[PDB]
Amino acid sequence: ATVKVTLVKSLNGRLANHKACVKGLGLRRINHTVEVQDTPENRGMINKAYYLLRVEG
Amino acid sequence: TRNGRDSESKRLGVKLFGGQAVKAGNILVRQRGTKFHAGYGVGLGKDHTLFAKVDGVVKFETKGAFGRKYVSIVAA
Amino acid sequence: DFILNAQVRSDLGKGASRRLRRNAGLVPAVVYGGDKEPQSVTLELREIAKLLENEAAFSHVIALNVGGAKETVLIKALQRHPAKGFVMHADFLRVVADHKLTAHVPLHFINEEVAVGVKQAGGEISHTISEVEVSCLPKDLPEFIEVDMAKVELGQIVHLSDLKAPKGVELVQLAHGNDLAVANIHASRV
Amino acid sequence: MLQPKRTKFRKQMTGHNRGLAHRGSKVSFGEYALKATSRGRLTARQIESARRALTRHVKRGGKIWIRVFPDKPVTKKPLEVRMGKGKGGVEYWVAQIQPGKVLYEIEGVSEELAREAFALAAAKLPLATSFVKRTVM
RNA sequence: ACCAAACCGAUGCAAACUCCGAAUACCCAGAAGUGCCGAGCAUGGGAGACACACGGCGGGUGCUAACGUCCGUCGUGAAAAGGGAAACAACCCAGACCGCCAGCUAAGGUCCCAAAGUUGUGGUUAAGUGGUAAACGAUGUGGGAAGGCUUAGACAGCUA
RNA sequence: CCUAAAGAGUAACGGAGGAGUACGAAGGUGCGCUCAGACCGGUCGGAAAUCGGUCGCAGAGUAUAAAGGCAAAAGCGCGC
RNA sequence: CAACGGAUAAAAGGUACUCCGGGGAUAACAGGCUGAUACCGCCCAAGAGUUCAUAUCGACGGCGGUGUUUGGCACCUCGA
RNA sequence: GCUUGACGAUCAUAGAGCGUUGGAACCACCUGAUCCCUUCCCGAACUCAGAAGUGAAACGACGCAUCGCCGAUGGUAGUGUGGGGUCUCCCCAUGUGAGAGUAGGUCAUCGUCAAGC
Ligand SMILES: [Mg+2]
Ligand SMILES: [Mg+2]
Ligand SMILES: [Mg+2]
Ligand SMILES: [Mg+2]
Ligand SMILES: [Mg+2]
Ligand SMILES: [Mg+2]
Ligand SMILES: [Mg+2]
Ligand SMILES: [Mg+2]
Ligand SMILES: [Mg+2]
Ligand SMILES: [Mg+2]
Ligand SMILES: [Mg+2]
Ligand SMILES: [Mg+2]
Ligand SMILES: [Mg+2]
Ligand SMILES: [Mg+2]
Ligand SMILES: [Mg+2]
Ligand SMILES: [Mg+2]
Ligand SMILES: [Mg+2]
Ligand SMILES: [Mg+2]
Ligand SMILES: [Mg+2]
Ligand SMILES: [Mg+2]
Ligand SMILES: [Mg+2]
Ligand SMILES: [Mg+2]
Ligand SMILES: [Mg+2]
Ligand SMILES: [Mg+2]
Ligand SMILES: [Mg+2]
Ligand SMILES: [Mg+2]
Ligand SMILES: [Mg+2]
Ligand SMILES: [Mg+2]
Ligand SMILES: [Mg+2]
Ligand SMILES: [Mg+2]
Ligand SMILES: [Mg+2]
Ligand SMILES: [Mg+2]
Ligand SMILES: [Mg+2]
Ligand SMILES: [Mg+2]
Ligand SMILES: [Mg+2]
Ligand SMILES: [Mg+2]
Ligand SMILES: [Mg+2]
Ligand SMILES: [Mg+2]
Ligand SMILES: [Mg+2]
Ligand SMILES: [Mg+2]
Ligand SMILES: [Mg+2]
Ligand SMILES: [Mg+2]
Ligand SMILES: [Mg+2]
Ligand SMILES: [Mg+2]
Ligand SMILES: [Mg+2]
Ligand SMILES: [Mg+2]
Ligand SMILES: [Mg+2]
Ligand SMILES: [Mg+2]
Ligand SMILES: [Mg+2]
Ligand SMILES: [Mg+2]
Ligand SMILES: [Mg+2]
Ligand SMILES: [Mg+2]
Ligand SMILES: [Mg+2]
Ligand SMILES: [Mg+2]
Ligand SMILES: [Mg+2]
Ligand SMILES: [Mg+2]
Ligand SMILES: [Mg+2]
Ligand SMILES: [Mg+2]
Ligand SMILES: [Mg+2]
Ligand SMILES: [Mg+2]
Ligand SMILES: [Mg+2]
Ligand SMILES: [Mg+2]
Ligand SMILES: [Mg+2]
Ligand SMILES: [Mg+2]
Ligand SMILES: [Mg+2]
Ligand SMILES: [Mg+2]
Ligand SMILES: [Mg+2]
Repeated sequence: ATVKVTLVKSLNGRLANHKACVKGLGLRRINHTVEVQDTPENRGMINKAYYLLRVEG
Repeated sequence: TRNGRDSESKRLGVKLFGGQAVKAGNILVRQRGTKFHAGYGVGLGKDHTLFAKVDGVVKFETKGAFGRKYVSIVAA
Repeated sequence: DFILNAQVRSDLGKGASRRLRRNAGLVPAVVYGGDKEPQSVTLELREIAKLLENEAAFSHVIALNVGGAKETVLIKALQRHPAKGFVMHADFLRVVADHKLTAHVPLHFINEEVAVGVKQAGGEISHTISEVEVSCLPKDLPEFIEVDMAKVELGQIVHLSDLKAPKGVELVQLAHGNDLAVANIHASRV
Repeated sequence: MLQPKRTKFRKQMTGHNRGLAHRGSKVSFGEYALKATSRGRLTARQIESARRALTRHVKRGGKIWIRVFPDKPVTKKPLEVRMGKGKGGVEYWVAQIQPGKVLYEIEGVSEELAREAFALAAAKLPLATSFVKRTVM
């Protein structure tokens, strides 16, 4: 019902779309973690920026 | 070289897409010839411009014989 | 002997099929026909290629053992890598006792050295097509249509209507009002 | 030297040469063929020079097909000429070649005699080639 | 006896061909959350700038030459230090408020220069290949699936 | 028109063509009709004029380049 | 007023006798990148060599090396 | 519930071709050009007045896949994002996914009204 998402790579040089996807979950800096609800709209921003984030589930 | 000429671009094409809200008098499609034909609530200009005579929603249906494409306005 | 072994294929798509050829050395395949739904199978590459150097590979009926079940099919189409030539995909057509099926049957030219147009007038043979499309019940499907060119004068044309088919076999193209030439005799090139 | 009798337009863009040859990759007419394995393009002086070497070896019966037609004009800008000031004049014609395309075919000869004949033609062409027979499918 | 419109079947090519036809991009509507407490728009005060560079992708031009030239779209430099690529604006990692003789990692690495495995298991190479290259040539060597002859005597030698 | 990357826009002393007009009817409206081409027969024309018949569906036409259109024909004729 | 957002109603040339303000934003020399061209190798072998492709040459085609000629570009230098 | 006629929905899975078939009513052909109207000539077409004939043609219905038209499954090409290579081109992970061809399908399916059966 709730997922743990952690940013593990830099946001420098990413596409403006992907910067907006990580910023839409609440992540700000590297090794930051946030507990977001498991909604289809949030799940779709994780998958758009999968290569930057670690999902603990 | 005996080639360097061209003409300014006319900005033709679909202006309002399907499902959009129209007001009367709005311009829908700019054309050369009739690539889209006028359906219900749609009039044709003297340069084959499709505009709106009523208010509603763009439809964009193909129907009838000859397999034409029609732009119409339906109730929102 | 015309036997093939295949296992049921569950993972489909481009990524899964490219893995079968690269890692496992297998080949994707289809089993449609009859009155049944199509079934996806996979089979070894070194076994399908071993069956394909028989002359009557596509003109003979095969007993495809899928898992533990068995059934009677015929090679309908075959995909090959354009450059390397190995087989990439094959689809089988099921065989039903009461149902017409079409096939590609090779042509055997016989007693060419006995041809009149060669010894007497010094002509040359030129096969134009080495296969035909037939349509017959599976009980009387021929391995090869034998074309005889012993009594062929120089400059003579051999059409589809000039050859003989076994009992209950149709030439398809002839039935559609188009009897295209099979072979000819012509003067030497220079 | 093959070239179209007439063309709609005099010149062409350089373009690109991608993909494989899923069309024109079978032995359609003859019984043995010379296939292409690498990509490139043949310049209609190589196609002629490889045809002369092939028919001269057999020189007794047989029939030979050419399956490639050079129909793409290419240009060259003359020497000691700056950049610009138009597009250069047409110099020669080429055929785009993709891996798997069949180049020449032959029949009416022995299976072995075909191999020495295609090896003489393959040495005049700027790409890797392969020898294939005809299959039912 | 050469040539043959036209038709039939097979068979290729097209930026200025199309019976077809995506992925993306784009326009609209409705929804949860995040936004540094804002993002959007409007009206006013003050500007600077209108010589761009390279790298990836899609192209024209050139020779699918140039650290060449001209467009579209991203990233970096310009205006960006730190670590790596020996040195090396534009490549990879990562964005410096200040101090610490504290710890964990990224790219890249762990024999000595020079911080860290002369770490463990199974193979390959003999070329200092690694540590610059093409058509083509060769009993270099490892692995694999099949063939042709063969105790009616096979292959090399040797005698007629 | 292409380049131009399936919304618009997009450069080069890049690849190809046109314009600097015409029409008082070649405009409006009501009514009516379908082309090019092939073949067969027919007085001189004869491969090709005018005529009759069959097939055809747009391969014709559009004042003028090319692109996009054209059966309620936007094509052709007549009255006002 | 076509130089087509049209400086005026009204307008061509020389300078090796020349002068000033600037530019390596832009040429000539030399350097750099490239290597079409040039030079040097190699592959296939129709043929010449009385017969014999490779003693010696080698058509039609193909693959490279070097920076060496004619070029292409305009990166350094016009407070030499 | 069936036949005929008129108007529509939908634009080939609905079309073309072949064969059979209907006239009691409807329809068409049909008779005639006095009258209304007509032909760049002509009752061919348009129009009018009709009732001897015929379903010949046209039209409707019912049959056949021969041509046409639809058309899977599977595979292939291409492709957004991230990463590689021997980098004029391709490969890997993930998402997406044709065109052509094959098995096969199709001789349509509906609504309102008026006359009959
Ligand atoms: Mg920035
Ligand atoms: Mg980056
Ligand atoms: Mg131009
Ligand atoms: Mg032009
Ligand atoms: Mg433009
Ligand atoms: Mg109007
Ligand atoms: Mg993939
Ligand atoms: Mg180009
Ligand atoms: Mg193609
Ligand atoms: Mg195109
Ligand atoms: Mg065109
Ligand atoms: Mg704040
Ligand atoms: Mg302001
Ligand atoms: Mg300026
Ligand atoms: Mg500028
Ligand atoms: Mg720029
Ligand atoms: Mg510039
Ligand atoms: Mg630049
Ligand atoms: Mg380019
Ligand atoms: Mg580019
Ligand atoms: Mg190019
Ligand atoms: Mg530059
Ligand atoms: Mg470049
Ligand atoms: Mg760029
Ligand atoms: Mg600056
Ligand atoms: Mg830096
Ligand atoms: Mg540094
Ligand atoms: Mg270095
Ligand atoms: Mg350093
Ligand atoms: Mg550590
Ligand atoms: Mg590491
Ligand atoms: Mg140490
Ligand atoms: Mg060790
Ligand atoms: Mg070394
Ligand atoms: Mg070395
Ligand atoms: Mg676009
Ligand atoms: Mg556009
Ligand atoms: Mg611009
Ligand atoms: Mg002009
Ligand atoms: Mg007109
Ligand atoms: Mg006539
Ligand atoms: Mg009409
Ligand atoms: Mg001026
Ligand atoms: Mg101006
Ligand atoms: Mg202007
Ligand atoms: Mg003066
Ligand atoms: Mg001077
Ligand atoms: Mg002077
Ligand atoms: Mg001065
Ligand atoms: Mg000065
Ligand atoms: Mg400079
Ligand atoms: Mg300038
Ligand atoms: Mg000097
Ligand atoms: Mg210089
Ligand atoms: Mg210097
Ligand atoms: Mg000689
Ligand atoms: Mg070099
Ligand atoms: Mg030098
Ligand atoms: Mg030089
Ligand atoms: Mg420059
Ligand atoms: Mg100077
Ligand atoms: Mg100085
Ligand atoms: Mg000095
Ligand atoms: Mg009448
Ligand atoms: Mg599919
Ligand atoms: Mg798909
Ligand atoms: Mg399909």
